[PDB]
Amino acid sequence: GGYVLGSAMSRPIIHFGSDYEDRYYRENMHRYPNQVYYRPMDEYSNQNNFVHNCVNITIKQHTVTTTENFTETDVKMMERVVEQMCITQYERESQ
Amino acid sequence: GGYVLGSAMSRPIIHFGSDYEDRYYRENMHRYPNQVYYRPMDEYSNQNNFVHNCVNITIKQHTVTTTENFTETDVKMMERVVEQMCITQYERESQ
Ligand SMILES: [Cl-]
Repeated sequence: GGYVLGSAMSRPIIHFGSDYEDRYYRENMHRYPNQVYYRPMDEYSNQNNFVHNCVNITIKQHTVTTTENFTETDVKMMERVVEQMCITQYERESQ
Repeated sequence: GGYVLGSAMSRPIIHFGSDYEDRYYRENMHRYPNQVYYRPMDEYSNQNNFVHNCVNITIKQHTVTTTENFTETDVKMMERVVEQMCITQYERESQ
């Protein structure tokens, strides 16, 4: 439960097999978050535990905070960029 | 940090390649703990995180609490039985 908001970060490029989605992500990635919520304490915790929690709390926060925006495509792309940033954030933490 | 002492449990049989250790464990397993410390909250946490923590806290507790007993052999056997019981304890928790 002891989580913080991490610093803004470069959005990673996510790849898709479908040409449409692959290009859609590139053209729309500015619409997604560029920071994530995690637990500093998820330290030396294993990566999967940290990322599991970071993804859950981060997506939850964006649901609430977002008081015609997103479609099914955007939701899943947002989830993937959030996961990658959580992994990056865990590397930041490791030592 | 929110950990509990779990209920006593049947000691699992641990196996060794060395005939001496394999039999030593069987003849001396009564000398080791038969319960472990864990975090109920390490729930739906992944198994490795739960067991990582359970093993660490459990062995730490036995160090303190133990105010000519154990040798190098006993220490490592104790660690292995503790790990197995932590895994059992995590299965108890899973749902
Ligand atoms: Cl893992």
